[PDB]
Amino acid sequence: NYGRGRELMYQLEKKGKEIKRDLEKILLSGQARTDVLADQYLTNSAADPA
Amino acid sequence: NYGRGRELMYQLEKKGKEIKRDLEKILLSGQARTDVLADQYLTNSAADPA
Repeated sequence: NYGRGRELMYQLEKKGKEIKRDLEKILLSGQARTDVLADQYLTNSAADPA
Repeated sequence: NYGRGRELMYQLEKKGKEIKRDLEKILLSGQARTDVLADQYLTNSAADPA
């Protein structure tokens, strides 16, 4: 290529930066937590192994 | 009284020994576990909010 080296190493670095920008956007968002707590302590009942 | 002491330390030891005679029987009486936790052990949050 004309203005770069290998395409694997180039695109890899781009993803290394994009993942940090995505993390910043995620922490500073309003998304709600999602999990399968499923009747935890106070009668955990083995965390509902079902 | 005859043989007996002050009648308070006397009865205490009588019951202090019976507590062991009961433990030996409880651990072999084949009873069933009973508690109001409702399988809420692996939670470390609360037995049950209710």
